[PDB]
Amino acid sequence: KTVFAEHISDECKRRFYKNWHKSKKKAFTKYCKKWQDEDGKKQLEKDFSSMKKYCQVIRVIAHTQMRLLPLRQKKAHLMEIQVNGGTVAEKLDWARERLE
Amino acid sequence: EVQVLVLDGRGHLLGRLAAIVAKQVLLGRKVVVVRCEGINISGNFYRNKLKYLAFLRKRMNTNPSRGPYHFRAPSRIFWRTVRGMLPHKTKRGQAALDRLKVFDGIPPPYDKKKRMVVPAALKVVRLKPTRKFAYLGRLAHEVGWKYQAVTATLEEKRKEKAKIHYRKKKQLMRLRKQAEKNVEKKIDKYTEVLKTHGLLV
Amino acid sequence: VFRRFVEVGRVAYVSFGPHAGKLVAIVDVIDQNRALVDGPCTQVRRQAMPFKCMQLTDFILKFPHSAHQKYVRQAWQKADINTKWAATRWAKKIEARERKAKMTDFDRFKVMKAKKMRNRIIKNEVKKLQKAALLKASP
Amino acid sequence: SHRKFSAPRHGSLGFLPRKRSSRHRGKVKSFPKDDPSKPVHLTAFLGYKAG
Amino acid sequence: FLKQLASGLLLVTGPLVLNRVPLRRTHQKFVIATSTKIDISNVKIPKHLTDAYFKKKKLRKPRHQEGEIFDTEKEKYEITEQRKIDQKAVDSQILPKIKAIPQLQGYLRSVFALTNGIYPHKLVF
Amino acid sequence: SGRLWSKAIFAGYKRGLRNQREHTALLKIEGVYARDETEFYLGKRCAYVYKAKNNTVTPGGKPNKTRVIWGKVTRAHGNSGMVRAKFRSNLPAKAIGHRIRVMLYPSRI
RNA sequence: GCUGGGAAGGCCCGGCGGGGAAGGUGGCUCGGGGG
RNA sequence: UGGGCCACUUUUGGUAAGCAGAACUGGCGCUGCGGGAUGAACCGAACGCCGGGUUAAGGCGCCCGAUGCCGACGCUCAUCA
RNA sequence: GGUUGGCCUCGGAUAGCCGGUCCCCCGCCGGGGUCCGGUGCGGAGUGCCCUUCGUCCUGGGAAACGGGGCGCGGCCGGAGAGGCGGCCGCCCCCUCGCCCGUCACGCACCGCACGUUCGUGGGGAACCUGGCGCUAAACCAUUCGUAGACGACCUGCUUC
Ligand SMILES: [Mg+2]
Ligand SMILES: [Mg+2]
Ligand SMILES: [Mg+2]
Ligand SMILES: [Mg+2]
Ligand SMILES: [Mg+2]
Ligand SMILES: [Mg+2]
Ligand SMILES: [Mg+2]
Ligand SMILES: [Mg+2]
Ligand SMILES: [Mg+2]
Ligand SMILES: [Mg+2]
Repeated sequence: KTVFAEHISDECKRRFYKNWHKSKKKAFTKYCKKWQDEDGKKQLEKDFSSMKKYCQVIRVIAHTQMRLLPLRQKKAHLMEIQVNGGTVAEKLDWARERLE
Repeated sequence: EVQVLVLDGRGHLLGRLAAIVAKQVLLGRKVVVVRCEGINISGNFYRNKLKYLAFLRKRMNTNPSRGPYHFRAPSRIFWRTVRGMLPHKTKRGQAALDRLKVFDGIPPPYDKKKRMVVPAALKVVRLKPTRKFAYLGRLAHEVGWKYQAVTATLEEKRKEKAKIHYRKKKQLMRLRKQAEKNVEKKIDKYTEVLKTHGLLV
Repeated sequence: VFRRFVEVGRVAYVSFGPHAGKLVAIVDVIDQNRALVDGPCTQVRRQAMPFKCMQLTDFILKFPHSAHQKYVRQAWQKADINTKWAATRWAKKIEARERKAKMTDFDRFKVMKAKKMRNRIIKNEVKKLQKAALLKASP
Repeated sequence: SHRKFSAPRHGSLGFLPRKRSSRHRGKVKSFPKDDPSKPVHLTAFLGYKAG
Repeated sequence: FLKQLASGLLLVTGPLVLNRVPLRRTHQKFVIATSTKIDISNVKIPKHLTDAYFKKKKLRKPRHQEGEIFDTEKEKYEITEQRKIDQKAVDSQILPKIKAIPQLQGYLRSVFALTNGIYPHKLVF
Repeated sequence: SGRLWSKAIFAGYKRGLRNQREHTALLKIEGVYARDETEFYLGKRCAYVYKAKNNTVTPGGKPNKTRVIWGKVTRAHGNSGMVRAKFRSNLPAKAIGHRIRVMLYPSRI
């Protein structure tokens, strides 16, 4: 299971597009509402609980910040970084508090 | 027949079970073999490992990527043994090979079903007790299989769930025997018919 | 661990071969594969018989080895193995199998009806027992 | 017949498909083995070669 | 089963009130003889129940040559009141003997089928 | 209301190793695994029933897509309960591993 | 039908017996056991 | 047509040869078919176009027809069987 | 185009097994130790379950704390490929369906095949009919040069 945060940056959202210029930037705009409606919040809690109960290794999706670089590129780089050192519940709590 | 024949691979000899399975799938039957890591091979472990290492040595000298593919999972090893007994280069043989599914451990589709056994392929009846044998799971693990540990943990988890199910089934059967001795005046009339015709000694 | 042995006097049930379904008594042993065998009251004249077609029962007669059929028959009739055998669970399982095999179409129909009624009554009582045992309110 | 003098082969067959990489980012392919006794930590990062 | 007719066809009547089989002919090659029987001795089959009695009736195109006006009428075979009389006559003395032995009427009401476990070569009929 | 035919599998043609006599077929009848058990089925009618694309006339019914090739059991084959069958037209090779029905029609019991 | 006009075998506790023993019954002796 | 070759056995030269040379019969050449996985010669058997039955030599775990016999007696463990 | 009831599961041993029960420990259920049965497996896959002609009069038994809901709503379990299963609450129905009987009826189509199921099967378009919803990208062209024979690849293009 993959759970994304609310308020994903535009530089990260550019990674999801081949042509951000012609894009209408709709990425995650329907997913982000589930962090605020009640049913979506319940579903997110169930996703986290099932990850605790069934997952052995968790990773965080993290992206670089392009606007701080002197490069031409504005599209961020995304990667999964493994969370080591603890129980699955501990590393999920750590990742949850590190979201955004 | 018309149903899927699910066989439990534990305690079965590789080639014997493969011959039976190959004939079944050539007769249009759908066969599923589970727990391929429990399959046995006659002869001691070092000898069978040497056979597999000699198989590993056979690769195309010009391009090993084109050469023979040595599959390391026990399920794939057994599948290849069955393919050796099928005419897999014809359409009929390929359909027969498609009617076969092999698994390491018992996945959730078939872990809730009853598993058959092939006595003509069982080690207990086919092999003298003084003879040595190798475990397909150990042989696969030592020739390159990577999931012996996780399959073992999942299998023990499955066995715990199965033990709980069996305890419930025994409770139900005890309750059925108690019910049978409870409603007996209203049952002995049909019990007599069954006893007369040889059901229900 | 073993409870049944091949010995002089041991009664064996013949499972296959020309004399399948009968009882015999072991009179002597030859060459680890065969026995001298004599059922004088079960219509098996004395002859060699492989141990592979024998299934040892729990009855043991008392006579010396290679004694004549007269003495084997006297030992069989005294403490009559025919009635004792017919009383065992083994023999009536065999009998049930035989009379189930000779079941006719009409008998199959009647068995189906009787089994239908019997199973419905038994499962109703099972449901009653489960419901009664579900009334648990205890610390 | 055998080659007259011995010489080691050129290049390594361990990097054998000398093709353009299918990715630009560079993937980890093996994270450090996880032991739960240690504190919770991240195992990787992304940087840019300045010079 | 009642009797064999002059052409070798069997005359049967699983009584019409039990399984909707009238006085009918059948071929012994295409029947299975079961081991259950009833003593139908002393019942009187009417003498006129013959092959000529049971032979089919038809009449088409005597005066009709080109088929454009449909002859598809009379295709509804009608049960003759004579056949009803004979059916009642035979059943009125067959049924009392069927009710004599327990649950034979239900056996005659049911049909034969092959269950996925049972095999006709092993069945005793 | 019920099956009324034994299930058989079209195993293949009567053959040597490298020759094939397509005019006769071998059938594996369910539950028949000895040669002494095949006596019941000798002479019994057997049918290979299949479906096609065009409609064909059905005796005692309206046309449907079901077609049939009729045949009969001729003798026993081997020791393991296989039987031989002669069909009116040689069975197509696509039927190997598929269902034949043995209908009990010319019964001798 | 033939055979060694089959060989064995069953029953008549086969009866008057004679003899041979052992893969040794009872008994006796010795050594380990259950009230 | 007048290049022959092969096999059992006899046999000469040669260390030997899928070598060279003889005798006898059969074969291949000129010949398909069943079996020997494969194969000019080995084993069976020789051939008009078919149906049924049965065999030969050879086989009957699966490829692949046939042992899916409750086959009989033994021998044998090989980290190159 | 197939197919022509289902089986919803202990682990295993094999010079051994299976089941049941009373005392001790594990927070009321299992694990031991007794004890009692079974073992050519009968708590048996050579097994078990379901069992289909349909109705109408009409009795006796079983039940009556019962059955059927593509009716709703909720809860619980299942992650190895969970693609599945179970439990509650309200409501709407017949007191019927299961066994033995009474009672007659249905096209009884005049001997005949592909009948009988899965099945409301899978896939593809198209028409009508209601409710609830959505309003996007990819590629080219341009640009970049972390790339490059050409393709391909990395990039940018009205916002603070
Ligand atoms: Mg020469
Ligand atoms: Mg020439
Ligand atoms: Mg010639
Ligand atoms: Mg020739
Ligand atoms: Mg050949
Ligand atoms: Mg060879
Ligand atoms: Mg021929
Ligand atoms: Mg061969
Ligand atoms: Mg075969
Ligand atoms: Mg050697």
